[PDB]
Amino acid sequence: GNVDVELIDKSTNRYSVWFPTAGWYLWSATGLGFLVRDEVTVTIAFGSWSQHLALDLQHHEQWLVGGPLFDVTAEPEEAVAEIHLPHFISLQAGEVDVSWFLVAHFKNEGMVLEHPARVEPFYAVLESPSRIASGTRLSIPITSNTLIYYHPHPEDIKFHLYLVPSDALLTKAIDDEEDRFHGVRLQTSPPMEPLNFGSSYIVSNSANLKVMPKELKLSYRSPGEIQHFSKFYAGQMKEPIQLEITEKRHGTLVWDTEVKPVDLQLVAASAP
Amino acid sequence: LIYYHPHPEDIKFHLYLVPSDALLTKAIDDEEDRFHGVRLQTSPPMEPLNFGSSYIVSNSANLKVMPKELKLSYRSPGEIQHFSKFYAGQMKEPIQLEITEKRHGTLVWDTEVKPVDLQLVAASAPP
Amino acid sequence: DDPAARFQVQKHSWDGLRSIIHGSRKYSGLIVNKAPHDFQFVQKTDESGPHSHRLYYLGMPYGSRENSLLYSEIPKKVRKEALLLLSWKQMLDHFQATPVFGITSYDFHSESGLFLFQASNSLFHCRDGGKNGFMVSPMKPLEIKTQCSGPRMDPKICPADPAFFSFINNSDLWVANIETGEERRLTFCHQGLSNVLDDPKSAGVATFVIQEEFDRFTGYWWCPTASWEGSEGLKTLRILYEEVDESEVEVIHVPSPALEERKTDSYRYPRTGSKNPKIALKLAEFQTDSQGKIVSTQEKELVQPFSSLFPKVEYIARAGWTRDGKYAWAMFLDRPQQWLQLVLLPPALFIPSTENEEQRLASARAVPRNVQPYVVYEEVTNVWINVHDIFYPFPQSEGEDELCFLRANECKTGFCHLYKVTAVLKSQGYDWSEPFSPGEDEFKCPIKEEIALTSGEWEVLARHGSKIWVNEETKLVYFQGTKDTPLEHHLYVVSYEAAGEIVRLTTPGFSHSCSMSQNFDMFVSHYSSVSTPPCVHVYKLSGPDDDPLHKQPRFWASMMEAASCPPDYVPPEIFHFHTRSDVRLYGMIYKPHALQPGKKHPTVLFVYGGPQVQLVNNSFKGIKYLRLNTLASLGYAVVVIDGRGSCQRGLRFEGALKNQMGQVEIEDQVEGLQFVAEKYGFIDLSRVAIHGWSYGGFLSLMGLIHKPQVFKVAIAGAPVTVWMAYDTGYTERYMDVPENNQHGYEAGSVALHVEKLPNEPNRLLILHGFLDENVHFFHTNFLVSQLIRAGKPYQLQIYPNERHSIRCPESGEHYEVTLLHFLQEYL
Amino acid sequence: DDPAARFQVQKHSWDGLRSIIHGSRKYSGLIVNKAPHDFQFVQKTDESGPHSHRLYYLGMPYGSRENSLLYSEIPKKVRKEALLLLSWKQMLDHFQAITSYDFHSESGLFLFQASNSLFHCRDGGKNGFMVSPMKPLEIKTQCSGPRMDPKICPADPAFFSFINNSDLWVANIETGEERRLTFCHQGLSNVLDDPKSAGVATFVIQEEFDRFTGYWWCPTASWEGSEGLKTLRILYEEVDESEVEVIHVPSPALEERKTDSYRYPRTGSKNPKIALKLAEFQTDSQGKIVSTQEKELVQPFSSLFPKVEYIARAGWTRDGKYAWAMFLDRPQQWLQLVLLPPALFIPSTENEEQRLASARAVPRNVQPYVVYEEVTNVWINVHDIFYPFPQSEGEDELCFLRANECKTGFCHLYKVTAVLKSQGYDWSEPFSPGEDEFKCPIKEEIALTSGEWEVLARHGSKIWVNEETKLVYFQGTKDTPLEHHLYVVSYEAAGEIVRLTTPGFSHSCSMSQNFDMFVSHYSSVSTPPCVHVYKLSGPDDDPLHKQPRFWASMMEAASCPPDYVPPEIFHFHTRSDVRLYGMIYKPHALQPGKKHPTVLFVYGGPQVQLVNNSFKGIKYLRLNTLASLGYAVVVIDGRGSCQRGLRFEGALKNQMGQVEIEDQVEGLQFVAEKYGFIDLSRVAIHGWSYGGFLSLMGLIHKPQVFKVAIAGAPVTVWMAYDTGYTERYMDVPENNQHGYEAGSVALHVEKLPNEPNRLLILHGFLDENVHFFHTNFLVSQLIRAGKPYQLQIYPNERHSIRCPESGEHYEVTLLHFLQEYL
Repeated sequence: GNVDVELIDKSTNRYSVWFPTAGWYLWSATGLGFLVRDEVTVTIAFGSWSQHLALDLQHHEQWLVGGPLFDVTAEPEEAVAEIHLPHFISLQAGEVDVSWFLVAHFKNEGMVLEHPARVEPFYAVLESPSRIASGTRLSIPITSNTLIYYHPHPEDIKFHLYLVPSDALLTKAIDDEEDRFHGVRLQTSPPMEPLNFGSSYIVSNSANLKVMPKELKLSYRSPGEIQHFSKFYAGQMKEPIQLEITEKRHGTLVWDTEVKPVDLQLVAASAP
Repeated sequence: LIYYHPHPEDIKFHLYLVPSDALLTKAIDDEEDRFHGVRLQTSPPMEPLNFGSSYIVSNSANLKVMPKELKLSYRSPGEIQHFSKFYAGQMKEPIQLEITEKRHGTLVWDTEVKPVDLQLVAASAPP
Repeated sequence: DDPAARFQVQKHSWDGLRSIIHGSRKYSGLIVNKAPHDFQFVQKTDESGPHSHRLYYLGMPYGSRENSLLYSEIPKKVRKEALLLLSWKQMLDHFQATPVFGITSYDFHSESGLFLFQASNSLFHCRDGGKNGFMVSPMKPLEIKTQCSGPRMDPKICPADPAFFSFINNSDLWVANIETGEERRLTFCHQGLSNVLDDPKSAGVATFVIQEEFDRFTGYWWCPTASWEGSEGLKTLRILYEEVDESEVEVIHVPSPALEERKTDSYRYPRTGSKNPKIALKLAEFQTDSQGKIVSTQEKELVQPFSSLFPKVEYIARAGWTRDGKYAWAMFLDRPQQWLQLVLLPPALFIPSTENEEQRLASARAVPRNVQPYVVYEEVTNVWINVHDIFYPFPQSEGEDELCFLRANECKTGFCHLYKVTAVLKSQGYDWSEPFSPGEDEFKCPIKEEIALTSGEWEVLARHGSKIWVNEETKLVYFQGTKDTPLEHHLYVVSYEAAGEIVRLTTPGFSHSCSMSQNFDMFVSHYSSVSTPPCVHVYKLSGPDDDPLHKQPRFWASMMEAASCPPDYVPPEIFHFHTRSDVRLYGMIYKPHALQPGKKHPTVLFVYGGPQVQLVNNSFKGIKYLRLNTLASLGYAVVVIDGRGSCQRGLRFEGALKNQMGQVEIEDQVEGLQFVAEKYGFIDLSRVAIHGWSYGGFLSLMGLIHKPQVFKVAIAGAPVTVWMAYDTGYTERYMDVPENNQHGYEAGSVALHVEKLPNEPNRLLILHGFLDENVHFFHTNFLVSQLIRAGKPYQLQIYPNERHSIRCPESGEHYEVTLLHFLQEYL
Repeated sequence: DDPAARFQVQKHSWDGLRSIIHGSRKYSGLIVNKAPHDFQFVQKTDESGPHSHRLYYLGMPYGSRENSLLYSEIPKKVRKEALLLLSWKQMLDHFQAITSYDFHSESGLFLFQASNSLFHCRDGGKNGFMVSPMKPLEIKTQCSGPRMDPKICPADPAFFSFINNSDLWVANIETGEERRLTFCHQGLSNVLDDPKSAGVATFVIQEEFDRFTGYWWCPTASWEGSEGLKTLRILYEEVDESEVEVIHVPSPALEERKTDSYRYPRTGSKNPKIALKLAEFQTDSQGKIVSTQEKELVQPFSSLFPKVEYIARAGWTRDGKYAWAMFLDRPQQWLQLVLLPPALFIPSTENEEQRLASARAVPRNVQPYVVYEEVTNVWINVHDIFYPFPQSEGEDELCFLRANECKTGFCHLYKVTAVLKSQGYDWSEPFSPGEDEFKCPIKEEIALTSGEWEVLARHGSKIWVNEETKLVYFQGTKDTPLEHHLYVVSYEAAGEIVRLTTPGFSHSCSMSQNFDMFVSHYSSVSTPPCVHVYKLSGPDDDPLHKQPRFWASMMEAASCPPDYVPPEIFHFHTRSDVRLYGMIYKPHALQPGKKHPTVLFVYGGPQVQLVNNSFKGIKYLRLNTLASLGYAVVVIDGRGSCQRGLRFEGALKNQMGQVEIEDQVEGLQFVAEKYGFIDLSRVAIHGWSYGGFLSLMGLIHKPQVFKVAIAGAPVTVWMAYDTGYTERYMDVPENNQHGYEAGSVALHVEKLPNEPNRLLILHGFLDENVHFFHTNFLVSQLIRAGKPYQLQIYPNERHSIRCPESGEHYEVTLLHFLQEYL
């Protein structure tokens, strides 16, 4: 079931985990499946894609980086046999190919890219690692960057401040370490997170999204955009103002280039 | 011509009669923020964050930080440069001098025909 | 006439066209990253660490504006079904090397592991990989202080003694030492009292015409070994340098970059007919104690004057030394540039230099009778000598005569091919005190043998900083060539003992710029195709050591992935065709985007056409000819042709422009147009634009003069309007001498044929950079002058801050929006 | 609006446009015949021949293109009913040439320059008046180089002087002896290494203060009385151009790719270091230079005369007692007249004890007398009008005439009497003069003229002071500012101003030395220029009212072009109620109810009056070509133009570029309301150097009114233009940065139109006045701001397009650009 953590230091965010026996061992707090065969003393640290990538492949238009970055260190020689590793990009037959997937390893050599064997609908398998900084995700399309097509999960907060609810809506791809870093970055004006997911359809990279309130308040910063970046920067936030304690809120994420929208929720003020 | 992710921020500090803002347009390497903040902790503000720069700026970046109305404005072109952990930040220190509710600004390139960031700030919660 | 099948380009506003050019150049800063170059492999020799080598190179890692020295770590083992991409580690810790920018070039000495380079108005050095270990984290580079004032141009470390180095300061050769900080001038010929109009003596510098038409950027060469005079313990250290006097050569004033001051710079510019600068070879020696301090010094000069010992020798193309140090070699060349000959100058041939003519006689007596210069090789041709800097001599430790060398020879068969040549150094015996006139071929050695290592209808890349790599223990020579196809540059290897099969080491379907290890176990190739953008891959020669020729190059690691094309980039199509003389010419075409069958689109014939430039090849054009794709994306067919006169097709091909340049290449461009018109179906012959830069603009004007019925407009950029004003090295090489070839000078000087330009307006746009040092603004001025005098219209555009290539992006953006506007309205 | 009421200009081909321009100038030599000038009357003194005088002038005799010395015979008796037209009697023997000839009346000596060398001849002296042409003698020289700026000695006709290799030389006719007097220039290298010059006018003085000489002969002969030696002085200006910025400008020989260095003083930078100096020598009766001598002031010039920057003018009084000089300050608001008596100049040597020795030797009463001090708030115009009288009775109280515009605002003549009271100075011991040291007090300053009109002093006009009739003849604009008329007044009393020229025309006049006849070169807007000889005739009891009767005619008014309609003069008022004048050329074959496109031609700058009642066909023929193609042509002289008062001209003070264009737009709007053929949607602004600068200001600050702008040779940055012009109006660049930036048009390229084909930049490549840098910096800032432009170069043209081929290209380019894009 659920396995413990030991935080050695919160700054570079390194965890030591005791793994008892063989097992599948899914850990969905960040999304790691550890097919192991013995006692494993494993350490997982925090990596950012800006400092380790070679600075050409962020702005490269056939090198869309996915996933978060992990410095995993474990016991070799079939002790940790497979690493099911969290990507986010979608698994459809058209415009996405399995051979476009690559897994990188950030050695002191540099970046070692190999094809994986199988892709799972949130994960990809890493077969028999030989060790640090290896939890990675890259992709080589032969087609442009604008159509890798994975949809964010939104997260929105209603907060009471000078008796006026400020909302907080962010739309980023599913990276739980990026989610918790945006949470602790927003914790200066602290969040409270209800459980809603806007995973209705597929929306691509460099998509300009309009925020529409169906019943209207003061609408602010309406042309938002879909970007991905490392686990430090300011997001594409939305902070509308409610100014009252009315119960229901109807929000819509709608495209501009094509007439079809992507997302609609109706959210209550049950626990403000 | 690297296209680096910008750092826009609108710090405000409501002083006793003349509220002084602090517009930070800066590149980031994850050490200068805390050092510049503890430099400015003599006048300790809060951070009212705003619309981040979705579009991305380049090298030799001379931009115009144009408010839609008139404000206290010397040094009105802003510049984006890198610096080590000993120099002051290339940033604007305006004083908006009264208690008006809203202020609206934009960031405009020189040879282009397009803006890059359209920011809004409300003075409804002064620290 | 019939507008049903004619594509009309959508007329955009000027701000629209700027918006289009910016949308083109969003990824232009990404598609070129100053891809790494000047590679230097050094082994680790540790047997327990993980890295087999360290690759040193220049690069900008895209995180900074500056070009800097970097390195990668080449491992001992990488696995298949993988792809290793190297991190670019720093040796220089995040400073600025500019007041392209950064460190332009650097010098390296292998044994000490010394990296001496030039950066922002000062000299710098660092060290890595000698008896000192291979570091990991970068340190500060040590700056070399000087008491002398001015910039220190072209520094080189002495190979014989790495503690000492040398540089040019104020057009005089200086020498210094890294650890003690001491320096000393060696040539005292340039006093620097006033302008170059009154101080014309230079030393160790490459002049204008040598620098820009013979591609030599230095005029001094260290001796690689240290002789011992043996007074008590003194270590001699020689340098060959070329003294050059520029007194009797014409001075031209060209505007300085600082336009506000309204000052010019004088330039010793030898135009055709006028006298080239007066050259000579010279020895600057000095000696050293064991502690590493200079003691004595000495200028030396040949026993005869240089002009008399080597009559009708006009240019020193190249020079250097044999690896043992026993001779200083030099490639000489005649003023028509058809009579190249290599000569070896043994250091005892140079007596000291004094004004005392009796001391001069004294050491003229002192020089032995046996020593002389041996002319080993003499390339003579009826077209022109293309100067190939491929020599490499072999050591001759047994039998101290019988020189064995390698030599590129294009004049022999018509194509640049390597040869192994063994000449015999038989001394005739000369009393060097008596002055005399040498005969025509009295220093010419007879040749023992001249085996040809390669042969065929293809040529070996020799110029433009390409080179050969000679592994002497496996007895192989690695060269680059066009053996598979003229459109591609491939790395080949062959044996120089047994000239058998020539083995290609690079993958086909691409064009490759390669660089070997000094230990010949792995190379780099920076390669690209027309479709694939440039990548830089590290390959590894691997196999049984008993057969080193067939060592299979297996891909080891990758430096950069192909920094890709824009989404508005479709690759152009290469084609070929035959002329009426049945000569195969190659060409490219960019098709109009969203092409519909039936419509005849307007066609921009882009052109250079002149020698030493191959426009069509299987290399990536998007990094440099993005504008051609922008034209295509607006709907223009863009055609690019290499007619007769282009390079990389042999001497007989290049020589079709001989003494009539401007007349046959444009005919080939017209024929290429007519070929593309019948083969494809989207060429509107009524709407044809011709366009190009300096030779291309000269041809664009020849197109509008001698073929006005086909070319509707002509965008001539920086044109050569009078060949009488262009300098010696280029113009005389192809167009013999002015006073000999007056018929072809007048026939091919476009500014004298303005009467044949169209009387209709809006057909000719002249572009010119005001500060151009190569094809001076006088050329455009004299053209517009003769247009005024003939009463013919023109449009004109100036770039006041741009010299030859439009370097700064606002000026390039204006150039492109002007090109799009001109085509929209008047094509 | 209405496309049926907008005239469409006929689209001609380029060769068609050439055919039109050629058809305009297929009679060009008949238009610009270079009508005569430099007239010199000489009396016959026989009372028995038919002709009373001989009138000398320049011309071509229609046998060659070269200008040459000629003469006419003015008869003493003329008959009524005779349009008397005289042939041009030709002086020399047809050899290959002469301009700016020098003349000495007593011997009748004609010394001139002709293309390589100096020549001379003599007529009307003690010899007979020639009829057949004789060979003028060549002066053989030992000097290497051209011999510039020659002048005959007034005191002794045998001696003359010239500049050679930027040094003052002096010679003699009979012996052939030449001898150098200045030794500051060696010619060892170029002007960068040899910066000291002597006796020549430097650049900024030559081209903005309109003086082309730097040496002035003494008109009298002095006698030191050694044995019999006759001294002959020359005042000259030494100039040290070391501290002044040097600029390289391309030479005419483009093939050589060489430049010429030019000592070009930018504003803010240093002017040449000036000084006044006496170069003396002596002669025997045989005509041999016994000795020469450089002479210098008792003090340094800069110390005796603080805060002086320019020698505007200089010369000598007629008796020879004082050498006068107009000094001028760097802001150009502090002109002062000064007398330098020759004893103020001690000898010059390196020996500081010989220097003290003659500093002791110089008397105490001798000093420089600052007679007059013009101070103003706007700027001083250099008026070269200074006629001093002989003070042969009562040896003090200098009486002179002086034009003074700064007092009342209009250039008017005055009689001023100063008194030379000696203070007494020990010239060996140095001192610093203060603010008011050498200024003499004035007895009186009667104004001989007054009103809202000016007396012409600049542009080589002058006054003529008849001493026996006690009259002064001057030129003025008293009738109207559009017409130059010859007036006469008495200087002893402010009498009535009598006009001598016919009204309805504008006149360039020149009086006889015997004051009985004048020449007038006159014209109107309609008539071509004529040259008539008038005769003052009447009783001597009232010489003021002596009636000018037409005596003879030299040239009749030439052939009008067959497609020449005269332009219409108009005036109007601004919102500030100042009267501005303007011209208009109407479109040929006008159809009422049609709005034609309008070319606002402009110069607009100071010192130039476009709009006047004078002939425009000689060098505004292109304006007629535009009109004949159908363009309305409007021309306005707004505020800041010449000859309308100092307060009028001074509206551009420190804001030049801003008020003129407002006057031009208002002039357009007036012509639009008054007439009915001005299409405001199709307006072109066009002009040369100031006109192009304004054309660019028009397209920048009023883009909605001006559709296109053909800017020829524009001045784009005022920081780069020279001192004399720019500093006069734009005071100091350190003190006027707001107006330097506001009027530097190249710094306002962001306001130029983003849409193309609205701006055509024309420039002569070799331009000495407004250099190619200005166009280059404009094109630079256009490139940097991303703005389109068209551009045309004239590689062989300096400032004015002189070659007919180049002018034909310029005009066909102008017609094409307007045809297509207006």
